[PDB]
Amino acid sequence: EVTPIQQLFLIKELKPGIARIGVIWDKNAANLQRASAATGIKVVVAEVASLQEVAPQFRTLLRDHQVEALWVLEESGLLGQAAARSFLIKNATQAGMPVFAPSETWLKEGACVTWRKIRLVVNKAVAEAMGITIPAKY
Repeated sequence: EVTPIQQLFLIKELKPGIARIGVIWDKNAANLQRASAATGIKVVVAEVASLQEVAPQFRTLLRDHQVEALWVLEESGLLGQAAARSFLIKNATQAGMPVFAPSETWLKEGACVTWRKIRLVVNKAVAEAMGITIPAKY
């Protein structure tokens, strides 16, 4: 597993000058401040407990917090549902925001970047449209 601080530092390298990122978090999953402080990227967490909360909570990340990307950390329950994943990817993409995701299943559906212990995995077509260049050293 790639830890959250390792993930956020990788996001910082892919999106230099990102200032605010939104996390959609499954309230019922098992188990960011040091990550946020170590990177200087504000992390806004919107928690969801069921599918019907995903749309309202996502739209609050955008309306109230002006986030520049979506970050999903795990998929053990609600965020493992196809409907939640498809909603988040489609609406983040419509809003012009890349999605940093926990597995490659997300990338096949249009998320931008995931990771594995650390190697990066990139949906090249999405990263290019989003203006994301993978560092040469990676």
